[PDB]
Amino acid sequence: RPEIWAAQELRRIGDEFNAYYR
Amino acid sequence: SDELYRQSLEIISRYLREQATGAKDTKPMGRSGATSRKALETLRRVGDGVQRNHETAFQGMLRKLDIKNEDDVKSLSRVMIHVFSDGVTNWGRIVTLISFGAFVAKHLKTINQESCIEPLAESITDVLVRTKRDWLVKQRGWDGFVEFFHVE
Ligand SMILES: [Cl-]
Ligand SMILES: [Zn+2]
Ligand SMILES: [Zn+2]
Ligand SMILES: [Zn+2]
Ligand SMILES: [Zn+2]
Ligand SMILES: [Zn+2]
Repeated sequence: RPEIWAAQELRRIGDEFNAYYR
Repeated sequence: SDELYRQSLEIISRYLREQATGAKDTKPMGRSGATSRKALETLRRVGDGVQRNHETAFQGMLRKLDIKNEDDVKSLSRVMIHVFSDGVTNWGRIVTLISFGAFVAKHLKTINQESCIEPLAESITDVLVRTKRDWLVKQRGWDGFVEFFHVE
């Protein structure tokens, strides 16, 4: 489903950005 | 009377509208405004950065969600709830959701230059404030955001 994939993608980017700023 | 909601909606709406129109809003922000302005400044800096490197992914998602108009926000709300459904909450996720909201808003403006960003901003603010209320409160709300992304 496109909605599950979008959530997976936004979560990946979100956690990446969180980890970046710490 | 819900100041956290009011403040959050103002911050997010202003960002989405600037991104969509390309122009900054020269009208004093409501009560607070000091934290709100710094939050908006932070959102410009980090939100633009998220959008960078992730243009391909964002475009991909916009396409797959097939957002047809300013009012078609139900699918985005579901996606946002789904993102938080692993039980993890952080500012990186939140800024990414808001940044994606700005991405969508820009695209809706190209299709229709008369598009309101408010339904989108209201949908995002609703998820954040309603579903993460106490998490935000504990942290003095937008001060948590400002400090998390604070750089020297
Ligand atoms: Cl809900
Ligand atoms: Zn899932
Ligand atoms: Zn991916
Ligand atoms: Zn576009
Ligand atoms: Zn409205
Ligand atoms: Zn502070």
